[PDB]
Amino acid sequence: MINANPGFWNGPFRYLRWSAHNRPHLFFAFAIGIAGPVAALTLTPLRRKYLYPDHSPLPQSYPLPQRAREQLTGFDDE
Amino acid sequence: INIYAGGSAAAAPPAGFRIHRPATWEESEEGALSKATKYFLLAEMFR
Repeated sequence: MINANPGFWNGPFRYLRWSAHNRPHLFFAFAIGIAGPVAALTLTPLRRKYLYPDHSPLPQSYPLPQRAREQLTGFDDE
Repeated sequence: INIYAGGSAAAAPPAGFRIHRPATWEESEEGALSKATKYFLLAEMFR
């Protein structure tokens, strides 16, 4: 018919133009969904190197020291 | 001038009666992103 499918394997770019013209509701959904994982893979190390690094983690619990006990004084009874 | 067989010079079709052709997605003088924006932001609706 007037604007049928030319096939992804018979010209990718021509298929992408056809889809943006006749089926935007899928094309821009694919573009949205591909723009996240791909940018996360590619842009993240740039942001870590040049803009700012990754934050130091939060405590999450009492930070029990990795040592042995020390004998103290002060504040005793009496 | 002309002799007609089961017809007339009135019933002869208008000169341009044959509509040109439906345009396809190619031969569209409006880029895909323009009509995409009008498709997703509902232009004529807001108007």
